[PDB]
Amino acid sequence: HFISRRVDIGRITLNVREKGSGPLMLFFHGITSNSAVFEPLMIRLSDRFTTIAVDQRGHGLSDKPETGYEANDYADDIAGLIRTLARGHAILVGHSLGARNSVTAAAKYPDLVRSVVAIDFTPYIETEALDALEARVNAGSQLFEDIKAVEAYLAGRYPNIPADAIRIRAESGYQPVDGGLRPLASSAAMAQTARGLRSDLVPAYRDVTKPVLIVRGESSKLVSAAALAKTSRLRPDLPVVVVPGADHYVNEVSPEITLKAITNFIDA
Amino acid sequence: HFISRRVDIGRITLNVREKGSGPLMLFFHGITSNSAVFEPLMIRLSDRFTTIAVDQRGHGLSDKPETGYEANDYADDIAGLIRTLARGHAILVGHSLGARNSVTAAAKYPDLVRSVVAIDFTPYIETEALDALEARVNAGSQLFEDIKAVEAYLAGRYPNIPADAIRIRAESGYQPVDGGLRPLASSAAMAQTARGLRSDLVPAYRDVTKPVLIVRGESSKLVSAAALAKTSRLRPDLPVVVVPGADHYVNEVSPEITLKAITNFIDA
Ligand SMILES: [Cl-]
Ligand SMILES: [Cl-]
Repeated sequence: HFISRRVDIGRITLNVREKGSGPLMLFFHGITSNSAVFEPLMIRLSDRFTTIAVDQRGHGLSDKPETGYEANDYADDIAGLIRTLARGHAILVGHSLGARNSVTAAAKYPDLVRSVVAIDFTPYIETEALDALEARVNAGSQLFEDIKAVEAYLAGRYPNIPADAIRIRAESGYQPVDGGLRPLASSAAMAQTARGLRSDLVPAYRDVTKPVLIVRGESSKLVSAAALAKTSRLRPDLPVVVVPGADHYVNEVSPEITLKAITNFIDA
Repeated sequence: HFISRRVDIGRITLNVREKGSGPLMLFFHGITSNSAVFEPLMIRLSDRFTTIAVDQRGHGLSDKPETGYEANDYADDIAGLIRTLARGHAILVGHSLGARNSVTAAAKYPDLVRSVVAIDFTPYIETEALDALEARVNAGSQLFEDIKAVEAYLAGRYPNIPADAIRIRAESGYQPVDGGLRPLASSAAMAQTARGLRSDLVPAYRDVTKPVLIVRGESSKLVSAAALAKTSRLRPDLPVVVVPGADHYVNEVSPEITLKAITNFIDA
């Protein structure tokens, strides 16, 4: 149902998945992931919005520059893409890396973005949590024998993610290479992106003038309850949603509640 | 520049304050209060919304029937007001009694209401808290020498409410009588309304299908943090806003954060 195409936005070329019609709504995945993880959620909003998932730089079928993996880099990519699509301001739905990127974009390009749904990535994340993300970020950079081996690997790295979601990641983020399957994501891009995630995100949340819904997973190991509390104290006006039973991977682990939270937000 | 008028909705006649143009946005006050407390907030949304604050049954300059002060009665009034106004579904922004009435209405009349901003009134409010409220409301029915005495009394009863807001309550809630001033609100209505606020509100929050923004004051004595925590597990999808340095009287104590929270919600 979704058509894939690489879009030249000038500064770089990105791969995207499109479907539906109506106001623009862009989806941005987390580190090492890719645009496909959002198809289940998009089909649900396609009749009312033009849903487009974006493989961000260094990931999926998008360009993989030698460098430039900081917040600003990803943020400028978003502005470029919104301008290139020229379909009006966009609602940004981002998960982790995507969430950090969307809020940075919204704060720097007020006019290009209508609102943001920041799923599991706020300022104040503790060093230990980022140490963990950084240590296993390229644990996937290896040669898998077949798709079965990819799923085994994924199911083990993301124990709470549903088999269906595991299969989607397995089929979309790994391609047949000499001798087996390998990640589409560039290892150098990941390493640089991971340490870029340590930068101060306070200015971005403090200065964003557009609506931002903060979504946290109850048992998320990336965004702690203490981190969300400080964020809310920084911006008490930003609506908050805490998803029960969900860890860092909110949209994949709790698809229904995630959907309802988004529709409650944009339809109000 | 507000225009006040008594609107006959059939089942009863209510007084309302109107200003601005655009999508309909209705405001509902707390028990013993009246529509005037919202003027400062409405002034801020008049430019793009047709803002209308309502003196609910038994309050202000509205009809004060002898009986009928349960949630259903207050909720059916809201339905009639939206039908009589004939201007499309309305956004419901209610405080305490008003919030309780608004969610109730949303659950019962989904097509008449676009969304709801429920300020400080969730289910699970503990008994002792409802007892204290009831005690204060009934003790409010007394004679005051003059407006100065009224202002002193209200200030002592609501220590955190800013003087300008206290004055508004003093100038709008009373009537000249022999001996000085007395509340406009019907005492019988208040007693009955206070009692009705004890009814189970889980049903309404559980079945409401339209967007609802839950707003709590960090130090509210009516809506405890536990009550909010329980409300969020009942409906984890409903966005939440907790206002630091604000008690039960959120919109009057923290007007800026309140306005901002409202716009982040409806403009998403
Ligand atoms: Cl990430
Ligand atoms: Cl009340």
